[PDB]
Amino acid sequence: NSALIGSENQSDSMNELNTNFSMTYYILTVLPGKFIYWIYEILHTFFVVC
Amino acid sequence: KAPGQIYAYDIHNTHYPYVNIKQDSQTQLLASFRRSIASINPFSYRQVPSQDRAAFGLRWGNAWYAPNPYPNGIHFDRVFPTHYDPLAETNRTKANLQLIKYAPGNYSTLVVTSEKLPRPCIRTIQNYRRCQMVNGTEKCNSEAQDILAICPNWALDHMKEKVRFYTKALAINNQTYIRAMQVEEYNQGRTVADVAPKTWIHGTRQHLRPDTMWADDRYTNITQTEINEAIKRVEARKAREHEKKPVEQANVNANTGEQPVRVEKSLYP
Amino acid sequence: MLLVKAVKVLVMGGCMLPIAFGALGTGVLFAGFNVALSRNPEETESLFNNTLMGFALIETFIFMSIGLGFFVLFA
Amino acid sequence: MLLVKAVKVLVMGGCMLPIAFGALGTGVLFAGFNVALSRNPEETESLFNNTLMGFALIETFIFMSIGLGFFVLFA
Amino acid sequence: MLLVKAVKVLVMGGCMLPIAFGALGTGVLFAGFNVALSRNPEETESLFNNTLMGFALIETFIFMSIGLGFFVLFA
Amino acid sequence: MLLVKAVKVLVMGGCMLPIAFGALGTGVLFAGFNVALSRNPEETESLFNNTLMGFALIETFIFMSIGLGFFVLFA
Amino acid sequence: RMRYLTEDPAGDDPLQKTKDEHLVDLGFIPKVFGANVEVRKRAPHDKYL
Amino acid sequence: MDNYFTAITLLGLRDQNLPPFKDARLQRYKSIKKMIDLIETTTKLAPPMPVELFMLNPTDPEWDDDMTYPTITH
Amino acid sequence: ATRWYGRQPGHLLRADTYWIPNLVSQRFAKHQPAHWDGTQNMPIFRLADPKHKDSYMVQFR
Amino acid sequence: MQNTTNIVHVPVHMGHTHYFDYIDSFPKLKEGPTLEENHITNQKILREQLISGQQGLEQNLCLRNCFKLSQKRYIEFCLDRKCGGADFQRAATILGYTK
Amino acid sequence: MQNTTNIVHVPVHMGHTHYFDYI
Amino acid sequence: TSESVLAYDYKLWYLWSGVSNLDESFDMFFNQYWALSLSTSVFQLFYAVILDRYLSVLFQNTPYTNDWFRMMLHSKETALIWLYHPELSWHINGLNQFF
Amino acid sequence: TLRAGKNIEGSGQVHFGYHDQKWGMPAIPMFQLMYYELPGNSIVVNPCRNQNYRLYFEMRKKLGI
Amino acid sequence: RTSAHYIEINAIYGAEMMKRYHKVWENIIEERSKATDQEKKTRYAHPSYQYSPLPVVSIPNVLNPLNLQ
Amino acid sequence: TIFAETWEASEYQYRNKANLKTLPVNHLGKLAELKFDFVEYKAHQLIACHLYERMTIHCMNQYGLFKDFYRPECLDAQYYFKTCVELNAAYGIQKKFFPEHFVGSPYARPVPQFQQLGL
Amino acid sequence: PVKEGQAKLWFSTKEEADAYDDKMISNIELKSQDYEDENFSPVFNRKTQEYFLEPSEKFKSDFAELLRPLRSLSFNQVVDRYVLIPPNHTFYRNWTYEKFLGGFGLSYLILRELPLRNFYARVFVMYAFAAKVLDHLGNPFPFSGHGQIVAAADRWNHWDVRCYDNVMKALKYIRIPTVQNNIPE
Ligand SMILES: CCCCCCCCCCCCCCCCCC(=O)OC[C@H](COP(=O)([O-])OCC(O)COP(=O)([O-])OC[C@@H](COC(=O)CCCCCCCCCCCCCCCCC)OC(=O)CCCCCCCCCCCCCCCCC)OC(=O)CCCCCCCCCCCCCCCCC
Ligand SMILES: CCCCCCCCCCCCCCCCCC(=O)OC[C@H](COP(=O)([O-])OCC(O)COP(=O)([O-])OC[C@@H](COC(=O)CCCCCCCCCCCCCCCCC)OC(=O)CCCCCCCCCCCCCCCCC)OC(=O)CCCCCCCCCCCCCCCCC
Ligand SMILES: CCCCCCCCCCCCCCCCCC(=O)OC[C@H](COP(=O)([O-])OCC(O)COP(=O)([O-])OC[C@@H](COC(=O)CCCCCCCCCCCCCCCCC)OC(=O)CCCCCCCCCCCCCCCCC)OC(=O)CCCCCCCCCCCCCCCCC
Ligand SMILES: CCCCCCCCCCCCCCCCCC(=O)OC[C@H](COP(=O)([O-])OCC(O)COP(=O)([O-])OC[C@@H](COC(=O)CCCCCCCCCCCCCCCCC)OC(=O)CCCCCCCCCCCCCCCCC)OC(=O)CCCCCCCCCCCCCCCCC
Ligand SMILES: CCCCCCCC/C=C/CCCCCCCC(=O)OC[C@H](COP(=O)(O)OCCN)OC(=O)CCCCCCC/C=C/CCCCCCCC
Repeated sequence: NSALIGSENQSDSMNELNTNFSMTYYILTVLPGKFIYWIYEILHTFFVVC
Repeated sequence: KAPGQIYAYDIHNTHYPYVNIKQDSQTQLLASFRRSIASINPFSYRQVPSQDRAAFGLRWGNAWYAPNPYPNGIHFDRVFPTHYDPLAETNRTKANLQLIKYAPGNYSTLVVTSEKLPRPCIRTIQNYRRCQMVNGTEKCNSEAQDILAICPNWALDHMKEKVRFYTKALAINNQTYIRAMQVEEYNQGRTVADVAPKTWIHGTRQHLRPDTMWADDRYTNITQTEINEAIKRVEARKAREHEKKPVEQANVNANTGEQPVRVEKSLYP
Repeated sequence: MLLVKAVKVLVMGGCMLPIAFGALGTGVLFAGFNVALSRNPEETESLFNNTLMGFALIETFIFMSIGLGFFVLFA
Repeated sequence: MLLVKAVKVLVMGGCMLPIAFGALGTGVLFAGFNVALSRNPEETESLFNNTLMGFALIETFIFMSIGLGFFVLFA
Repeated sequence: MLLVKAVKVLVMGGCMLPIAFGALGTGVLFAGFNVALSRNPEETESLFNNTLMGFALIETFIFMSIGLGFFVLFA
Repeated sequence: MLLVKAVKVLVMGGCMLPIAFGALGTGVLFAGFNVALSRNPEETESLFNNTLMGFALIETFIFMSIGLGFFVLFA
Repeated sequence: RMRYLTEDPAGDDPLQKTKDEHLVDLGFIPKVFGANVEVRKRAPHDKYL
Repeated sequence: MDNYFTAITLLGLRDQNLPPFKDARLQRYKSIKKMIDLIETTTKLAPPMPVELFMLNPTDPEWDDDMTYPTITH
Repeated sequence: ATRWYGRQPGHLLRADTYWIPNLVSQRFAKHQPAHWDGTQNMPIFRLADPKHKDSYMVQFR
Repeated sequence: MQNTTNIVHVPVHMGHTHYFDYIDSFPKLKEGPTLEENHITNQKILREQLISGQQGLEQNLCLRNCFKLSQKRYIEFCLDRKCGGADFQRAATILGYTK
Repeated sequence: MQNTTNIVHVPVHMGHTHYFDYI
Repeated sequence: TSESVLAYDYKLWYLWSGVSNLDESFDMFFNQYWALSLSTSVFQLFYAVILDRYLSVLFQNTPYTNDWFRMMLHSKETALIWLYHPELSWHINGLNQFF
Repeated sequence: TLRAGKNIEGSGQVHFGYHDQKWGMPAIPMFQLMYYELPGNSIVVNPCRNQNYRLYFEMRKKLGI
Repeated sequence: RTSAHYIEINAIYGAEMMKRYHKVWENIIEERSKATDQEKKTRYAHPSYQYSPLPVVSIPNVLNPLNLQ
Repeated sequence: TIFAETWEASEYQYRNKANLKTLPVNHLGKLAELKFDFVEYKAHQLIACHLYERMTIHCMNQYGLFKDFYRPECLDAQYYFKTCVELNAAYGIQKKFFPEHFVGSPYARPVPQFQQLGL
Repeated sequence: PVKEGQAKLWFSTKEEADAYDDKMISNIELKSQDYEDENFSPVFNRKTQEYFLEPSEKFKSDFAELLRPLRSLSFNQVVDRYVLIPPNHTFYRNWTYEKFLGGFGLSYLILRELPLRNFYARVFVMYAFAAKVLDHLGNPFPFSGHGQIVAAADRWNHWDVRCYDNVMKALKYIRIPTVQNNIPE
């Protein structure tokens, strides 16, 4: 819901305390790393299938 | 007329203990440096509350800290059965919309609460009890009818169920009383006079040896020869105890199309 | 159980053998690219392309083992 | 029983040995191609086809090994 | 139980095999780079760059192994 | 407990494997430097520099292995 | 057999059943029984599944 | 699992360790069954004390004012 | 009662070309005679229940 | 069952108007005296109570505060300790709790 | 109350397979 | 209802973690009397019963036993009084049952 | 409503079953003159609360303030 | 809503009365220490109880287990 | 009170109420998060809420209560222990006075006597 | 031979005890570390002393340090010190958060003037600064959600709304729905 505009899914973790034990500056450290692995999975897939 | 301080302030003696739970060198070094300049640092935030100023909680790096919620297997699936096991991972991963929704109350406990009856209904009860201890029960009909008329019906249903619960809890506490005051075969004819002058400490490890071989130095001077001799003596006693053995009982859960009994499970598979 | 797992993880360690040979073959690959470049530098870009192309076929074997490794470790 | 299964999985790890020699044989193959190419680039096409062709036969044995690997592990 | 931990810490040692092969591959690469340089020193800067580039690929396997190592050592 | 300790020291011994590979890679690198120098001795200073640099990269693996070795032996 | 022995909780709505307070006012005082804790549910012969 | 600390104390986990075998370990759990019923009963014999001692009666008409908390909107 | 009757599983054919494992496996399967035992509920096929071991791939929505 | 279902025990009359649904009147509703009339009526009670109902008041308040206790044994203790040895039934008649 | 809730009186064993839930 | 809404807002969470000595959520009684029961003493079993009765009080979050209405021995202000008078657990359990 | 103890199947207020629906106010002047949305800021505390301050004025005079 | 007066007045009342209970609690413990085992088991006891002495054991009389006042 | 190391998960689930919580076994994975060395016997890890208690003691011995105990591995053990004994005390009381609430109890859905059927 | 100590057995007769010793002694498996021994175990050598978890001195000292400011006081002083704090509801307690969260705006006023020449370099700086904010704000879109701030728990939390009962039920209680799925009557 943190990525949704005007979310109505209130029971989906919207009204709860959601902390984590990952690296802070999430969109600068963690989320980019998730896209780095995404780019690897698709580049490795293209090389293998092609 | 100074502001009031809580007991925690006298433990740390400061409002600015930079407590960060993230155990990385970058974080703790900055905290130690920030903990020293907190008196002349404009970018200082309190973590110890007071009467005049609120405070923040524990910090996790740049974010905030909260313990991992107590493991809870209740979850709700979205796309496919995830088979969530709260004991399979240390930290609980974030809930994705298309994967899982966790149970409510990340930080919650189980308690018992009670609805508060309406004020006018309470006043009718106070008048009945008061008129009861003064004039007796036989002269409180009008006050009793005022309860049945003014108290809403849901309140009367609560009052009705309370008496049925405490009647249940009364019998449960008295059944426990019976099992507790039951005299076992090993205490027949024994009274407080047969009790030994011992206290709780006399049954601890220092006075009463546990049922383990290495609780103390009792068997530390035992040689292999003494062991082989003991194996011969215990086998001699088994020539008198092995003579009897319980007979095999019939299996109550033989039929698989029948609701089986929850019999005590075997110690080993 | 754990013992069978112990030899599975043991096998998983064996996957580092191609990772080792892949390094030597890599050093050999770039070694030839260097000497070959000196004899005919007019076609540098051509040699350079085939150089990295070979290093890919190396990792083809490498990733394959890692796949086989994680698979048998859990299958 | 438990011993044989532990050996079956063990042999499955041995299949990763050719995967290692295939990497070295690959780097060596393209190492030579660069040299052979710099020697006579006019005939690149012929060298190139023979280059990749040999590589095919190389990983062919590698794939063949994995077959025997899973065979004993399941047969 | 304890035995799986033992084979794990041992596999972690196996990662030193690529570390060994990477050394020999490095010696070979720079060996050819020297001979390749003497053949045509006019392009020393080109060879020098490609030389280090190959070494960078050697450490890739090194990082791949140690990475896989600590993982299997803790996973 | 005592078993893993025996496995720790064992891995610590395997650290001498790159040490062996570094010896061969060293002789190889200087072997090319001697030959490469005879081909074009006018630029001995250049080859000599590139030679020592390679050796530095060889001992890099050495320090890494010994580094990892003591780690698992104490961590 | 498992689905024959697969029931749902809470049964049916009690408020749609005959009340005890109403029978008393009708002339029949109901008797209170205890739960039968000794019976075990079992599936019938296969022909009835 | 109520009366946790009481049960853990009767088993001796504060001063010793349980036997490493299930047979004797499970018998020791069932051994405190009588004592828990006793200690539970002892705790239900406390005599009463005036409720108007550390707590004002909320049903007193004095508190029918339903007064709010005055605040400053800083 | 309506919920209970609804759980008595219905009969679902084994023949399935939509799941590729069965598209291959059922080509080597041997159709053996199912001798009537005197009932009307012989489960000679799979059952239309999401939790059946031969129907878990089927989506019940 | 309908979510907007309510059971009312007193009569109500609904308005038969378009686009609106509400209770327009209550059958047999009598309008009592105005706020200004009840005010004057109460001022007369508070005035006499201010002039003629303040002597001997401290004693009655102690009796009233004693009778607000939970148990009778505490009421008796409150009267004997705070009200100068008053009787239970004798005080209940003063307060008007006796029949 | 969960809609897909069932009370079973005989033991069942559920498979712990990814993407599937069944007996 | 329809009221004024803000584009961006912050929601505070006064978490009762029970593991932070910086705030008033730290249960000093539980940790002190628990650590006290760990050491060998003649009252080692008595302290265990006191703790089990303290947990039965937290279990009763009624209008007469809760921190919200600032009831004695239930709110954050009165957490230190448990260290001096842990005997009052029975007085409360009866009080909550009376009301 | 969920926190209050009522589980919710489905979502929204377009009740499929036997319930009254309340569609949004038609955005046309006819309905905009007859209806208007409930302003929460108009729900207030009864001013009778301010009559409790009478106790404060009396206690101050009793204490000689 | 519950009266804000009650919440704040009762919070003070309860604490002010605990200070007076602490003093009474001390005099009771003191007076009970000088009491015989016979008295502390028969006084406030049920009428149907027949007293039977227990073996004398050493049990300290500690007011506050924690070293508090 | 539970007089064993194991309990049937269904016996602590509600039959006529939504199940929003379980009473899980001790999380043994949290024991491997302690970086320091400690001695723990397997004969103490299954009993309810005790493993979290021993871990808290180990963490309060290695570290203290100030600026060193405030690390995630040690605070979660203290929170799990404080939370485990609170839930188990509530479930235990609910098991004592409200046994009809749980699955497996014959009073959750009483089976009638044969005299109530009219046959 | 059997060694005696302060910890004694629980048997009245000496035969039952001797039977217990022979019973335990018959189960001993000696594991020696010296070669040429009939019971020799290089690995899997069992210890002969049992470990017992006990609260150390560092454990008992820190717990006693939490009570240091109380040992110097009497119960009456403790209550008047930490319990009966004179009521004063005139403070702007929430200034602590206004200063903290208001700093993002003040910091932005300073950071938006960075002399970094390249525009796309300042894009990285603001992206980094936004990552610092979104750790608290959470959702970057407007009218979508609320930020998340963990605050300290004190006696003054919700002090001006303690009188309202529905606010307590909404914050504290998560009621369990029943088969008769309705809000409590
Ligand atoms: C007479 C003199 C009088 C004046 C004297 C003045 C003296 C001033 C003294 C100042 C004292 C210290 C100041 C303290 C206040 C800090 C305030 C602050 O915002 O910091 C927050 C920041 C984040 O920490 P936090 O928010 O408190 O959270 C706690 C943990 O981080 C939480 O743990 P976590 O794991 O969850 O966090 C994740 C972690 C993630 O891990 C990281 O830390 C990320 C960093 C990884 C990269 C590291 C390499 C960086 C080096 C690159 C340049 C190298 C050049 C040379 C290389 C040669 C190689 C041989 O941290 C982050 O997320 C960092 C994100 C924010 C930083 C990234 C964006 C940086 C912008 C860069 C733009 C540069 C353009 C030029 C602008 C310069 C001026 C504005 O803390 C710091 O980073 C402290 C900085 C310490 C300084 C380090 C020195 C850097 C050297 C730079 C070299 C180039 C310049 C050399 C100039 C030489 C001059 C002689
Ligand atoms: C061609 C494209 C076509 C496609 C179009 C898109 C179609 C798809 C739509 C998709 C919808 C997405 C759904 C979003 C979910 C969230 C919705 C939500 O929750 O809203 C709740 C919120 C609830 O408010 P409400 O129910 O409408 O009204 C009752 C509230 O209680 C009232 O709130 P209050 O109590 O706080 O304040 C009451 C009032 C009290 O104040 C007053 O009455 C005094 C009025 C004075 C106004 C002066 C403003 C300040 C100016 C200062 C400068 C000096 C002024 C000098 C003159 C003053 C003289 C006194 O103050 C105001 O509300 C001021 C309103 C400002 C109006 C100014 C604009 C005039 C109309 C513009 C029309 C053109 C744009 C629409 C698109 C057109 C497309 C063809 O409604 C809003 O959406 C608020 C506006 C936010 C709209 C944005 C929605 C999307 C979110 C992302 C956009 C980010 C904005 C920046 C974008 C980039 C712009 C360049
Ligand atoms: C590209 C390269 C990639 C890298 C590849 C890396 C591959 C790594 C392979 C590693 C995996 C295989 C290793 C398995 C180890 C298991 C044996 C073991 O460690 O000794 C435990 C074993 C048991 O401890 P214990 O002291 O007898 O316990 C006494 C208690 O009273 C006992 O009573 P308790 O009541 O305390 O019960 C304890 C319980 C505890 O149980 C457990 O916790 C785990 C038990 C797992 C047992 C699984 C049994 C499966 C059934 C297998 C049936 C066939 C076994 C014999 C055939 C093996 C060959 C296929 O039961 C046991 O202890 C069962 C153990 C029974 C003995 C097993 C047979 C020993 C292995 C035979 C070969 C040993 C020498 C080979 C020569 C090597 C020279 C290079 O130790 C011995 O029995 C004495 C011999 C110790 C070894 C010789 C030490 C001298 C130095 C040798 C130098 C080489 C060291 C190793 C490095 C090799 C590198 C060259
Ligand atoms: C005579 C010439 C001068 C000679 C003297 C030379 C020596 C100069 C330095 C010494 C004098 C400094 C004066 C102030 C005393 C500060 C002492 C101190 O210990 O501060 C450490 C202070 C606090 O350390 P901290 O605990 O880590 O807090 C920062 C955390 O980020 C906080 O993170 P958080 O999450 O924990 O909290 C969020 C935070 C908000 O935090 C943030 O969001 C900022 C995050 C940074 C951006 C994110 C990217 C960070 C990337 C990481 C790497 C950054 C490296 C930066 C290194 C910079 C080195 C200084 O919000 C708040 O907590 C409260 C903020 C509200 C405070 C309102 C402002 C009060 C200050 C006084 C105002 C009047 C001063 C003049 C006005 C300014 C000039 C027009 O460190 C910093 O200052 C951080 C840099 C902030 C920029 C300040 C630049 C001001 C420079 C002014 C120079 C003087 C005027 C120049 C005039 C030129 C003509 C002469
Ligand atoms: C921001 C507006 C400034 C100009 C406005 C001009 C118009 C003035 C009209 C004012 C009318 C008066 C209305 C009443 C104002 C009420 C203010 C208020 O509520 O907050 C007061 C309250 C007092 O604190 P307490 O002790 O808790 O309260 C005791 C109450 N007796 O003040 C505060 O909250 C403290 C913060 C005040 C604002 C701070 C300004 C922030 C700017 C910071 C930059 C200044 C430089 C900093 C340098 C740091 C060097 C170390």
